[PDB]
Amino acid sequence: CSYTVSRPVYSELAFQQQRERRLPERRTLRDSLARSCSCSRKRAFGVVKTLLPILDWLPKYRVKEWLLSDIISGVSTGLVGTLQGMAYALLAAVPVQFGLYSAFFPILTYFVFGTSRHISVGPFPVVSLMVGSVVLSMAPDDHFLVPSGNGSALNSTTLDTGTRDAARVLLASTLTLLVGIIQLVFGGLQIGFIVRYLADPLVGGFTTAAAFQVLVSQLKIVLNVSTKNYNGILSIIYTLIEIFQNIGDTNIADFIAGLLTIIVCMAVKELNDRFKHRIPVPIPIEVIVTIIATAISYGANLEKNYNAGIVKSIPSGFLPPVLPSVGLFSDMLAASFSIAVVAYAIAVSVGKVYATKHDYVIDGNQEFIAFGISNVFSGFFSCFVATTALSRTAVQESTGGKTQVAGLISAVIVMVAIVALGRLLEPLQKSVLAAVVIANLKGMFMQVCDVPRLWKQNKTDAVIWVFTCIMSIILGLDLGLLAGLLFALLTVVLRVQFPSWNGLGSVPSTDIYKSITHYKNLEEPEGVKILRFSSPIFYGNVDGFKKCINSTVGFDAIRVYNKRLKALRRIQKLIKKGPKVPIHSLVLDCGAVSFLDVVGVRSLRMIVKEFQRIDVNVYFALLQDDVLEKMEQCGFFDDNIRKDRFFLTVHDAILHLQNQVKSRE
Amino acid sequence: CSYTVSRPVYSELAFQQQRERRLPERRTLRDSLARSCSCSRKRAFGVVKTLLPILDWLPKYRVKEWLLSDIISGVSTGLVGTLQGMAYALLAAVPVQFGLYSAFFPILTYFVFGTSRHISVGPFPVVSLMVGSVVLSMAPDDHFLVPSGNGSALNSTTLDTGTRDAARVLLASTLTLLVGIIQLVFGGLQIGFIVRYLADPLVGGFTTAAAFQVLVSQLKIVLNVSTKNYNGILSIIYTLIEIFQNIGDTNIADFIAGLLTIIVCMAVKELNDRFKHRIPVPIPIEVIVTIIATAISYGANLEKNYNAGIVKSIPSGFLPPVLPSVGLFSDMLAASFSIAVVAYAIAVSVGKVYATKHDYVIDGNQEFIAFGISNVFSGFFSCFVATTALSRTAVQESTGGKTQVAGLISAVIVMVAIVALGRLLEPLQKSVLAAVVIANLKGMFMQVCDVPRLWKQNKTDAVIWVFTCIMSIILGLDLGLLAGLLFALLTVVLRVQFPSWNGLGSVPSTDIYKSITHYKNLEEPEGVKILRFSSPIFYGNVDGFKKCINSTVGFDAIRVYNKRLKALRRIQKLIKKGQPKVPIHSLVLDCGAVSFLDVVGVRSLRMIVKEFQRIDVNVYFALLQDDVLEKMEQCGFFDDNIRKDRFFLTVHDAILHLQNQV
Repeated sequence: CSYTVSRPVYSELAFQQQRERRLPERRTLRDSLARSCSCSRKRAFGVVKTLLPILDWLPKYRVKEWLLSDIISGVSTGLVGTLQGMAYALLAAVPVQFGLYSAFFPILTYFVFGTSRHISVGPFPVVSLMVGSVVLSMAPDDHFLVPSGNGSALNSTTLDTGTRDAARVLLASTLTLLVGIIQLVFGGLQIGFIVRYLADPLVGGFTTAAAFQVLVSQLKIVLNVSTKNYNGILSIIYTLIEIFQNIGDTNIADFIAGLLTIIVCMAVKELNDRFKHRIPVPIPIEVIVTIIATAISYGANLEKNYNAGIVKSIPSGFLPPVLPSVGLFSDMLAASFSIAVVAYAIAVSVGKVYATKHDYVIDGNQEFIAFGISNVFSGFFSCFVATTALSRTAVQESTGGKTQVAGLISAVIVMVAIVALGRLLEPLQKSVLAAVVIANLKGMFMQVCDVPRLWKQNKTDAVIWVFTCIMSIILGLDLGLLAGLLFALLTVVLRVQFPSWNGLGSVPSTDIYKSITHYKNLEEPEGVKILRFSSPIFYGNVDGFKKCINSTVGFDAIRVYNKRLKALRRIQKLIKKGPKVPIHSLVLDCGAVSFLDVVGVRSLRMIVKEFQRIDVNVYFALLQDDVLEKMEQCGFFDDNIRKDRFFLTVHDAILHLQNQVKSRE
Repeated sequence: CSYTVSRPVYSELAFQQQRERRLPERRTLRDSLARSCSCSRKRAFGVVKTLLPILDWLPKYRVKEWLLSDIISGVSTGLVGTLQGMAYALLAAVPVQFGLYSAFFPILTYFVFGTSRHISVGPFPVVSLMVGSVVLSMAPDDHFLVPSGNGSALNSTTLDTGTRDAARVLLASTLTLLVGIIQLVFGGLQIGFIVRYLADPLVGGFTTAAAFQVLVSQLKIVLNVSTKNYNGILSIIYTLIEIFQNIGDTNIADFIAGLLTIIVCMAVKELNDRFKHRIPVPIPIEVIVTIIATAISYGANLEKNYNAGIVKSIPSGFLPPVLPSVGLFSDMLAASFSIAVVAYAIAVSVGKVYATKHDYVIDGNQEFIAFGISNVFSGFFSCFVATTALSRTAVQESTGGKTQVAGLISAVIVMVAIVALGRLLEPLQKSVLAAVVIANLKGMFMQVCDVPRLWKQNKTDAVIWVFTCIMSIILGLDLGLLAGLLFALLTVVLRVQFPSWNGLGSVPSTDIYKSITHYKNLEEPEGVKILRFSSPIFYGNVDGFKKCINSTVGFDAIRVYNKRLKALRRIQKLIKKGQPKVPIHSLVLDCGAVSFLDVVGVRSLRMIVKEFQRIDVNVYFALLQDDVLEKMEQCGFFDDNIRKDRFFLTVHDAILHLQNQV
């Protein structure tokens, strides 16, 4: 239809006179905290069901086919998880048994406190890399070597194989306990807005840099070289240079086997991902490649005849729980916070993906509490921080998963592979386990293809991705996240400090105002210059507003007044002996403002007063109600600056100006 | 007065089909790189005029209240400048001989280059310890340590003199020159937007603990409490408790001397403010309490008969310029960057605290090159850094003062005090001049009265003011402004992340849409609701924008879809076996106050439209003027079905569209 209205010009005061405002509710802090404290059984049952979601999906089971679905998904997920754990155990500088330990206890702890259905809690390459890095920084290799072995010239300060692994495991357990404590603190205090700052490009660049560092570390492990655990600034570049300079001390057989298994696994994964319509169940290439590697490595003495690198350090048993060594929290609090926040970000991402894929809800604070409790329980049993891997979660989702019971069954596989099974994997080469990690890096390596897409989009979003990826390589990986979040906040501040001001004008015989820099056939009021200023004025962008006003009016309220004062004294001396031509009004269309930052309202009142001396009226067009209520308390409506200066709509100001010009020449 | 705005409802595609756009100018730098100043002499004369801020106020001052006012004010800050030069020089582990030069030469080059009044360039308390820190690190205390002097048992390892202090001044001279050239090279690329981040409560909360820092630094000299040097964290607390712990060895004669002078100097100060209409010219009590103190000290010998503490070490005569060591600039370069940044912060912070009481707003780019060449001019003469003390700028502004010429005449007082008035201020008790800074310090101590004022105006800046005040006490003045600057920017990103979202509603028989939580007797369209976020949808408020919708519509778009298919699968199996939705039709997001969008926002906003589309509830939008509209279509917001027809120019056009549709 059509749009036509008829109403008087209610600028600021003609609207608030016949409009009874809504009185705010009484605070009553005592009764507020008293009423908020729930005591009925309904709220108690609700918070119990929320805190322990296990009692929710259990009574409504569909055992009939869910039993078989969960048992097959559980055996598949258990195989995949024990393989990923025995692969990532090298990234934590701990023996291979602790990876399987951390692949068993966190699942049992999440089964009774989790709220998702497809999230496979377990090891993660990025988290394991960060744990290994902080362990090497806190416990280097050259800090445990013992002189023994009757050396030739000096004391035989060989490796400390033995008690060194116990110290590393205790350090990892303390780190996991601190991470769990930090996560529980973030969850219980309802502080969950801190993880909102991890933007999608930021986390993408961080995952890309972490995958690059994981590739570097796995190539170091495959080549079987001896580095000096370079950590700190340019650690990845320095260790890559050291690898390139230490090529001579490699293993040709291990390198050939690693390249072969890498090619095979990549080809099989690509074939399964591309031709999915012909094979419904993904072929567990990891399982078969591990089986064939253990079979080939057992036939011949690859440890003696080829000098390969195997584990051969599997005790095949459990251990009583050990209390963590408290006292190292002050020097690892930042690392624990970084690990916790990156793990929570990755977990929330995976959960949202697999939830919008299956159309169910996942709570954030509940997942935070669940991961915190899981890490706390793992810290008491010599385990590292657990997360959800994209590759491990994809297998459980492809095999068919409904509830966390498949995860409970997934622990049974690791369970039987810890107590009795496991010693058969003795001659397995470490390069084989170090290869599947590289093969799983294809997902995060293809994330670089977004920069050509993001560059065509908003350019500031692409700068954050490149900055996060590059900075997380120079000053390590842990400090790179802190340098990325601050950079993202600074980029946000830059977008609100430099707004997009225009020359808003009116279309002929209309009421809507559009910009003049993007249109040609627009009419402007005679003398009146309209200006719109988004990105509300604060202490940092007030000079920007001054410059924008000076540019849109053509002159300066200071220089014109100084010239007027200089010409005024010339008149008083001549009688004793014997610029602002086109500008008529200035309508500020501050309709996109949210806050005011009274430090800036001072300069706004200063501008209004300065333009009054040069007889140039400066009005307002579309100020919000809350903004005006805030400016009223900030001391802006004095005896001269009344409410008639403000307006409700942009057209009302122009209409009032036209009426005043017609009625007063 | 009524007005006829009869016009059919216009959407985006219905408004761009009859109008025309404008070709945006790319403005490539391959041919437009010489458009700033090629041959026009007007632009050349402009940059020279701004480069020399001497042709602006000097040919413009009025001599009515200029001659007598600035002279009596110059000697006031000139006397204080002499004490700071004689005090801060000892703390820098260098001989106390060049303190007077740092207040004479840098003022001359700043008198012509630099437009910032009420500032006395010279040494600063917290910057003198930083110089003494880097000197003792890269230079041992004993250079040669000649073991001679026929000691008790072994050779008397006497500390070498003459050559030791000469190298210390040479090292300090190279440091000031290295900071100067670094201070000047920053002005090349014109980084002057950093001063815009220093808010009035930021500099107000900063120049209130520094007034407390300069209070405790002047309290240990007025009480003669030998305390150790402390810097970094808890510097003010450790020095405060040391005075109270070492209060025993306090000069009783010097205590009653300073206590009697601090009262009489502040009493006459407020008396001049009360009788300012009677006596036109303010009485310079600073020069009065100075000459009477030398009389009671020289006529009674307060040093050798009362042990009160005097200067008694005033040098005489200038020194020729000495060339620095270029081969040592590489070592000080790693440490001068930290000192150069904190110097410029304190230098401009004392200019903004006085910019609120007088309309003298300055620019950071001009002050960066002004103080830059001043420290360069400070070089080659073995001077100190060209900072500005907080005590000298207070005694000049509170006790009169019109322009920067008060610093020029102050150097003249220092000029005659070194060549002809050296023996004059010899018995100065170092108390009447170390406590006179406390009298003029009330101008900054009374600045804490804005806490109840700012709290009633806006809660955010009130927290910023008290935060920077308490943080500068613990983390010191060095990291205090740095931590407060990040906290000030944090309040900007928080206010833009959690806006004041409210549901809007029209007024009867009109098209004005205002908030319903602040007004009454409003009405809402049956089945159509209005939501105004009034904030940009960036990566931080992505879920906050979702929580704003589900809390306003009553339901949650996520839980109504899974329960819909749950009931759908429930009734489906019953057919083979045998047999809370709000009536709101659509919602119009009044997201007109958005200023920018990101890739996370355009993706999340697309998911919201697709989410409500599956629930048979449409979602419409509001005015996206120039940027937030073109950015969405560039990020791939319209793929197959979502079109620009769902948008609207005005909020009322959205209501009229849903009205005639049903």
